[PDB]
This record gives sequence, structure tokens and C-alpha cells, in this order.
Amino acid sequence: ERPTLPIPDLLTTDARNRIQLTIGAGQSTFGGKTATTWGYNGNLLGPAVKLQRGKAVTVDIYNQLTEETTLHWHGLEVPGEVDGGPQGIIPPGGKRSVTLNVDQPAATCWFHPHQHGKTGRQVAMGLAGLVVIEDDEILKLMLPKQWGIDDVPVIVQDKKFSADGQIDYQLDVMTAAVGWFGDTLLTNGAIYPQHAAPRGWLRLRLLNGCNARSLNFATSDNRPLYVIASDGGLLPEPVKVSELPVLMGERFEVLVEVNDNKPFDLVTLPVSQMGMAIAPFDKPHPVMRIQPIAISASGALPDTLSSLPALPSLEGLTVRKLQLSMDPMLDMMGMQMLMEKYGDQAMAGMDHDFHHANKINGQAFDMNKPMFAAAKGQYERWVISGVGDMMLHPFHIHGTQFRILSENGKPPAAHRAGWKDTVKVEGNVSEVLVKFNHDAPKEHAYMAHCHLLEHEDTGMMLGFTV
Ligand SMILES: [Cu+2]
Ligand SMILES: [Cu+2]
Ligand SMILES: [Cu+2]
Ligand SMILES: [Cu+2]
Repeated sequence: ERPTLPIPDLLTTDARNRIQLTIGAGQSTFGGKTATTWGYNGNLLGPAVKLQRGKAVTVDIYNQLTEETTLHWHGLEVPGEVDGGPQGIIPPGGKRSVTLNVDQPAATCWFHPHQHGKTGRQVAMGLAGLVVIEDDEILKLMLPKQWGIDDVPVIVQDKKFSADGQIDYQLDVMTAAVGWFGDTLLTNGAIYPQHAAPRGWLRLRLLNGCNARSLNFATSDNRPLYVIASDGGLLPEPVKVSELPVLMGERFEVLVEVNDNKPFDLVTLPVSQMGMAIAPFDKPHPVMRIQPIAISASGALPDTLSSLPALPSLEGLTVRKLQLSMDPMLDMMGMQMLMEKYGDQAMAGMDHDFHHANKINGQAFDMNKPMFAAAKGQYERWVISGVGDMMLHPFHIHGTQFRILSENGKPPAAHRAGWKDTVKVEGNVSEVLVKFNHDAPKEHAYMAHCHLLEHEDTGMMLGFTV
């Protein structure tokens, strides 16, 4: 029998209006071998912090690691001062407090470290948690809502381990070029778990929490997934798909049918990204087993979910151009190291100082020099180009949920046309329509970056003020 799917605790404020998060080192077991891991309020991963539109909460963050860290709320429209980018340092043994004044629609967001040059390692060690934002609108819908029963978070991540069982993380020329990736897949920290779901509808809140691996969800028997929400909240209507690509840092909420007595798997299908279709990910790979059970459920798939506003008019919008680049030497040397490791048949396309080698507008990230000041309270058009580069860059902008106008050469797919905080850039150009409602000064700037973490950590990031 498979281990049961772990369910993160749904964490709400105490009588002081406070939530306590302790960042700490402990131990986990994978494949019978123990490993040192890091977690929020535990050994690995983290709880699901529950927030309500229009209400404030205060979060007390205790760093019990022996190195500096920061805590970023990915997807939250909050001021730079509480955004927890690389300037939001928490000393070892210290505590920092932030007040979050939640003012955006219902969504599944998440949180993770953003330490300067070390974001990849700190996420690889185990640090990530969830954010469940609710509002009046969503609770009136007849969606599955029993946490841990028919409304289930699914945080999917790969790791690699050394022979002794420890997490094997390195920022080297190979991983700086293609990313940190591994041969072991985790689902809420467990290897191929099973979840017991009531007959009817099952709601999955999917997060790609990998450092560098893109994913593509589907089911083992080809039943459809009904997408109801993206990074920034509900779609206007459900969107039926047979497969669902999810980039690093993205979330989607789906409904799937659960019937009778026969179990089926959620799987991830092979992707085209360099390194990622190497065995065991050259075939459909199980994520988790879904076992039907005969207990109470009343969730439904509504005809209509939300209202989606018109895209803003393009006339007179400020245009900002962001050119992504990688040093051609890093591309050469990294790809060479990949073929040296795995050989020339490992996947398709293989047989025919790196610390500041990745850049935006010809500059590796400078924490002391924000690239520009964006306007407050008005839409801008940002144009992000990966032309001249063949790698995949899921481009993430802090402090906002935006609308995708063009994604890598075409209008976005229907389930990607709502509220997003990430856009695909892969050898072509993308355009987003973006608005910042909150301030970010030089001392606590917003970041914009590729969310392939090893690219971020080796320079593919800029700061901006509002
Ligand atoms: Cu993030
Ligand atoms: Cu973010
Ligand atoms: Cu990148
Ligand atoms: Cu970031």
C-alpha cells in the first residue's frame, strides 16, 4: 500500500490576530533513507495559511536555521516592505513580523525563501508553504470545500539524493545552465502517495514547486481535468483539458470526477525542456493514486464561476522591454556537462565565472540598483523576450496579478487567459498587461525574474520600485 497523501494544516490567526511560522531544520525519510530537511512549522514543506479578502493578519516569522533567509508570498498583491524579496533578511535565531492587508480575489498562492543567490538551495532543502485566500464570491459557489477530503492541495516537486540519502544540491555550471532537477518525485513530500476521495467531484489545488522542472498533469485513464482557477484566482467558466502544462511556481485548481470503486492516478507527462525528459520522466510518471470512497460530499462543477473584466485598452500605455539572456559560454559548458553525465540518447536534442552569466537587459541582478520605477495604479505593457536563447524561462513579476496579452508568440490558451503571475518565455516574446496597486521603495524593491531558480540565482532577475 502507498503512503497516505500528507495534508498541510489549514492555519488561521490566534486571539492576537497572529500566525506563527518557525523556519527549522529536521529530518525526513525518502525510500527508507533519512535526509536532513527544512520546513515551516515542521520538518518539510509548510502549512496552508488561510487569508480573507479585506482582512489584515500579522505573521511572526522565526528563523531557527543557522543561515540567513527571507520569506516571500508568491502571488500576493502586497507592498514591497512585506514582500520578502532578497532584502527581507531574517538573521539566524531572529524574528521578523509582517502585516498582510489582503486585497485581491480568492486564489491559491504560496510562500518560499528568496535569499540572495541561494533561493534554489533553500527551496531544494524543503522550504515551501501554501496560501489559501478566500472571499465572499467563492464561498457562494457550490465547489468541493472539505479540506483534506475533497479539496486537496497537491505540491509536486522533484529532488535528487546522494547515495547516503541526503539531498544532493549544487549550483554549478550544469545547473546554472539547465537547472537543478532529480530522479525522485514528491507529492506533499511523499513518494507516490494515495488519497481517499469521496465519489463525486474532487478539487485539486496544484502547485509546481520544482526548482527547474516543468510538469504536465493528466490522468492515467485519460478522464478530463476541469480547470477552475489559475495563479490569481477563478476563471470565468470551467475549462476542460486532457492535459495541463504547469510551469515552475504556477498554480491551477482543477475538478476531476471520482466514481464507483476503481482507483486511477494523477500523472505528469513528458515535457520537451532540456534535461527533463530523461528517465524516469521519459514516460508518464505517477504523481498520486486517487481511491474512491463512499463518504459524504456535495461539491459541484458550476456552469459559471466568476466575472472576468475586459482587457485594458493598449492606447498610450507605457511599454517596458525586458531582454532575457544567457552567456553563450554558460550554454555551451552546461550542455556539455549534461551530455557528459547522461550520454547522447538520454532524451531528444542530445545527439545532434557562471555566477553572473544570466541577465536581463545586459545586467546581472544588482540588489543595490533597481532597473526602473514603474507607475502605481495604472496598467503598463511589459514585453519579455527570450529570442536568441532556446531555454524555458517562466517569467514571474512580484506585487501583481496580471493579464497575458501574448504568450511566446500566440494569444494565451483559455485556461491561461485570466489572472496570472507567471508567463512562458521560450525562444520567442511575450506581452503582459500589469498594474501595481502598492508601493515598493529602493530598500524593499519588487523583483521580476525567471522562476527557474538557478537562472534567478545566477543573475536573471531585476529589481523595480513603485
Ligand atoms: Cu515564487
Ligand atoms: Cu513572487
Ligand atoms: Cu530562465
Ligand atoms: Cu521572486
